[PDB]
Amino acid sequence: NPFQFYLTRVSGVKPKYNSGALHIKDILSPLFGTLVSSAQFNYCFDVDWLVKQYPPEFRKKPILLVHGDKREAKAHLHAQAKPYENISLCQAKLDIAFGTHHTKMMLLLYEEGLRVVIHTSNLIHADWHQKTQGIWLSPLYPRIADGTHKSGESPTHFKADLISYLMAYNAPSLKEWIDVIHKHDLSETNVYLIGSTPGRFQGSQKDNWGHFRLKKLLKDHASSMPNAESWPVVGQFSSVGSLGADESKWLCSEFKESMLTLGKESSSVPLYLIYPSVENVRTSLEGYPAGGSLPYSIQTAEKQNWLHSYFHKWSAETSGRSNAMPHIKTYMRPSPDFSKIAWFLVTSANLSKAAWGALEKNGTQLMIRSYELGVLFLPSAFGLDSFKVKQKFFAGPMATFPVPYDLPPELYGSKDRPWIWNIPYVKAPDTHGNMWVP
Ligand SMILES: O=C(O)c1ccc([N+](=O)[O-])cc1C(=O)O
Repeated sequence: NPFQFYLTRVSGVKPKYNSGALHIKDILSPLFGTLVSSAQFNYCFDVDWLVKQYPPEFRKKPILLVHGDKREAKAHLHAQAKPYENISLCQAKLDIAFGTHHTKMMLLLYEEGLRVVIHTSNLIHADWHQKTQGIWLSPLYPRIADGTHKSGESPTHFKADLISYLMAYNAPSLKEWIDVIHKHDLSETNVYLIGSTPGRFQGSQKDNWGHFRLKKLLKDHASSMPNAESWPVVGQFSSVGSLGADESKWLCSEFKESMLTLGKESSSVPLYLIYPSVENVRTSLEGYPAGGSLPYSIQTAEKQNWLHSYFHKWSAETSGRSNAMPHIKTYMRPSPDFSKIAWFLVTSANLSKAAWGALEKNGTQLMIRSYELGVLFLPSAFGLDSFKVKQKFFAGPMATFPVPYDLPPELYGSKDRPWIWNIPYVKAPDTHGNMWVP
């Protein structure tokens, strides 16, 4: 396969559904490279657990933790890391209210080169145990010879775009990593970077981030087909923000509009949203505790009951993962019969204005609260018009894309409800025999 898109290992599925999955120990293994230094971008960290995931021989190599925590949370993280002398920390600035450092990324510097990992898991045991999570693995990027002058740039501009993302932090520890990236050849990269950084962007910067970045890429590097109006949009996520009092406020006016873009020319496109039902969570491998990682508060939900008619159940027979709750986030554009897709995105971004950006100032400014990162698979970047959808995620012509959940998505039944994490469920017990009492 040319895509290098993986799922994390799930404890409790049959071995056939973990063959070709990756655990964090696999990613950090010496087989992937001889580790010199690493940066771990994330939201939540268990530092004791994280160090144990590195190979023993690599556990004293420098690690930088890039986080967004403030005040007591920030103190707690420093306390976790203090026992480890080789760990430095970078507090990503969050100057807009209610922003989060949500990006999940590893920069792995080897003796042999550099690798970039953009994924969806927090660095805690439970996120890698029984959840559906996504991983993109860069190629091993070789160093550019000292004295040689070449861009090391890819047809997708990934090297410049990654550096731009890191420059947005304005952080001394990340300039080090920028200089490391400058020294390596990333020309083999066949994915496009889609990042979110906090700020208010107008003019030339509008297209740099969030859903305008996606729109810009789809305009420039995808083609519109006949009956494009019949190609649905699919969004799949583990958290929902406040989207407004009806669909015209954000969901179908700027989010959907960015996502239905194809080609340079100038809606009844179906929109499927996939988000675990209460029954999905109750009968999951983890039981109700899985809902601790599906943050949708009752306060927000009751303001937007209109949204839930878009919701479809989590189902992933194709990867044996129907009972492994999703913490991966994906967005894609399938054909009307779901046999092809025009593109696929894996990202940290949930269904949230904070993550994707919201237009301000009479449509001239895109305001983003958070750090997010994902990678976009476009057929043009692989010499293709479209991707065939892989029949079974773990089965076997290598140019079909491994969609990790079932298509078509199944609408909620009349008695289903979206998982809402801060109300009780005491009607029926979960797979461990427990109720949920927030
Ligand atoms: O696990 C995370 O990284 C995470 C952190 C915060 C929020 N949030 O803001 O509600 C959502 C998530 C999520 O990805 O589900």
